[PDB]
Amino acid sequence: GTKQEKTALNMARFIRSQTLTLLEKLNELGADEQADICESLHDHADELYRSCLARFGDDGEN
Amino acid sequence: GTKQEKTALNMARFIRSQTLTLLEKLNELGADEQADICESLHDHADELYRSCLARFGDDGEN
Repeated sequence: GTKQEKTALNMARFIRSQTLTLLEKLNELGADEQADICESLHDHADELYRSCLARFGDDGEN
Repeated sequence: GTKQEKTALNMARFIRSQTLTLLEKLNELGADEQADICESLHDHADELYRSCLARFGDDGEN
């Protein structure tokens, strides 16, 4: 239901946030290859968030 | 340092887990397009975990 929809949208938003924070940590670590993959992962997570936002977002959202 | 390395490895592992759980929720929701993107996102997060594991993993790990 909507309880599950909002939960999934929140998860997508959370994952997007976590990938951003990990990207920061990998750059601070000078973790080359890791950061490249994490940067691309973050873009991908943003693509999923935009998808979940459009479908599970309300009137003013989506 | 190693405190930051382990933190980043844990984050990668966590994100991998979160994407798996989100994938489950999206499938339960019948969220077609979302699940396809999340499945691909999970594979991507696994690629990042394997990368962080090799670099930040100890002797028995990595």
